[PDB]
Amino acid sequence: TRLLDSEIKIMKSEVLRVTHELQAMKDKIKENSEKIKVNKTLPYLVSNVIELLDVDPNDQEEDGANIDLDSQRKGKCAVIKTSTRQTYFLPVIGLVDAEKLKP
Amino acid sequence: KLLEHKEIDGRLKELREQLKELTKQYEKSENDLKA
Amino acid sequence: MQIFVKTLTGKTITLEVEPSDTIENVKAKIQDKEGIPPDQQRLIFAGKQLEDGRTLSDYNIQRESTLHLVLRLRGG
Amino acid sequence: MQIFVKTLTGKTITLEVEPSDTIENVKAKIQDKEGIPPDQQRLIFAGKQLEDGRTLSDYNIQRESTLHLVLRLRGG
Amino acid sequence: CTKIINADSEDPKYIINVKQFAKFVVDLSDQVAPTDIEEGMRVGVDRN
Amino acid sequence: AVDTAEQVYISSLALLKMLKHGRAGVPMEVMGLMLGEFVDDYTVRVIDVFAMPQSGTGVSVEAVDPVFQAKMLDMLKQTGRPEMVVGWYHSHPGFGCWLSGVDINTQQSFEALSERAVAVVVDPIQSVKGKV
Amino acid sequence: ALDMTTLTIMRYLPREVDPLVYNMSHEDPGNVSYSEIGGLSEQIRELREVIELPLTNPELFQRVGIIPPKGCLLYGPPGTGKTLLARAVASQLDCNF
Ligand SMILES: Nc1ncnc2c1ncn2[C@@H]1O[C@H](COP(=O)(O)OP(=O)(O)OP(=O)(O)O)[C@@H](O)[C@H]1O
Ligand SMILES: [Mg+2]
Repeated sequence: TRLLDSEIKIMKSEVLRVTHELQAMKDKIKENSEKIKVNKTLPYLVSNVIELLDVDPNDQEEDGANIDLDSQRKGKCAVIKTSTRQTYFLPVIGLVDAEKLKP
Repeated sequence: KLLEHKEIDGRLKELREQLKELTKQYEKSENDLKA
Repeated sequence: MQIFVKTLTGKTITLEVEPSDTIENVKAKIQDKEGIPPDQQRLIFAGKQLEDGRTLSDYNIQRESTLHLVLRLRGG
Repeated sequence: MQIFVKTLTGKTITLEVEPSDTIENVKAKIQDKEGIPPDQQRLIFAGKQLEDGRTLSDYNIQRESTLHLVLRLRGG
Repeated sequence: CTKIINADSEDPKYIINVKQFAKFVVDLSDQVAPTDIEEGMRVGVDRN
Repeated sequence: AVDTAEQVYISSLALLKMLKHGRAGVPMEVMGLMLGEFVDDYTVRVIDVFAMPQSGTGVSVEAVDPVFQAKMLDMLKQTGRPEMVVGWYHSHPGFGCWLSGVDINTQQSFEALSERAVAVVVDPIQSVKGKV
Repeated sequence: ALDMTTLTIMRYLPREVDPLVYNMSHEDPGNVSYSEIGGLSEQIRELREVIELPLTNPELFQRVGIIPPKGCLLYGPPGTGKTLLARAVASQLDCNF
């Protein structure tokens, strides 16, 4: 006997679900991209990297009120010196990979 | 006789190839925007 | 050692496994073969379905025992 | 056919729908009835938070069942 | 009044220096041509 | 149309809860939800309040997931207190009192779901021995 | 680290490493060896006796009852190898430099 044509119901239900989903993500990476474009704008202070630093979370990290920045980033953190002679700590670096920054 | 799936599977495979790599493009972009 | 697997499409597969491997791990390996999400997969041994947390050896699956692999729609 | 939804104000809403309707179509109907941005609204049923692409059919929903609607919330 | 340092190439961005405030990365306006702005000359810059 | 006589009544319990929660999150802007009833078009009562879990951005917070409140709003009705929600609050430590340019946006949808909604703000470090 | 809107303490941190002293700590490609420095084989020992031994075998001096010298200066006319000696020591002694 020839049996279990269920594959076709498997098949097409996949085909549509994938095809639309991909397209939707294509849109959002488009949209979010222009969002980034508007943060850059133009005037930028210039400054020097003083440091490159590596810190780890607290022993307990509840949800509730908790800050998703001062802890729970696995990468480096930095310290910078502005031209106006201020020093700032940066718990996250931004649009640049730390692997290519040096004091 | 029934062999229906094969060709469409290949189509789905190309879609898989797209979709998986597209998720990479998504994740990194969001990792920028959230910052 | 390897098991055999027979799909509804008539495809026969010969998968090297450990008998101590969990059925969920075997289904993950099958997904590794062909992307097939484990939730869609159903494994039957000699007419008995295999529990996710089951090993292979729990009914002593060995030596080219042919599991039937069935595909189903799924969604919560 | 027709389906219900309720929300934390005690409000109920009734939608003419079909099982083929997608979740995004449902969200669209909700906005058409009330104007809420589809990204601030979120839907729950069976303890599961919804996603756009699935449909009433594959969500296993049946006549006049009542969904829960809930709102996005942030400071800033 | 500021003193220019250098000019990044093609579509241009410039580096600006003032003698007590900081340095900046800036651009031009519509009324100035990109030809007569050679590096190493004092220029006028808006306040905001 | 709206008027200049509407009055908000708050219980003691909401007060102590809000003060404690706001003071615990002292460097940052915590969040919470408040519930009660509109007894008439001139007066509104808030009876009780419960906190909410967030992941905090440096500037502010967003409610992490709505399953929590979907559970809570029926978990407690097994013990009376069937009231519906009426508003929300956040704390500004030492800044003063106002709605930011995004707090307004959050209030927009609360009002779109129910036109009588309210927002509340508190200052837990400037309030001393009175005059909270 | 202080929050810039209210200045409340947020974290403690380790001490600075001033970037000049970082660039001083590990910048040397030189790789010369004592085979490449002829004819001052005794001054080499005279310096090694100061910097190398009391760093690694300190109880001898304790037994005799003295504390080793802390430092020395190399002097002489131009071109007699004063920097080459230090390059060789730096390349072939395991320490911090
Ligand atoms: N004793 C030596 N053996 C081998 N090469 C030497 C010797 N003395 C000097 N040189 C050569 O001198 C060159 C560099 O000189 P060096 O760097 O030692 O200067 P210096 O004697 O410390 O001078 P200055 O006092 O001006 O710093 C190299 O080519 C090195 O081979
Ligand atoms: Mg020299």
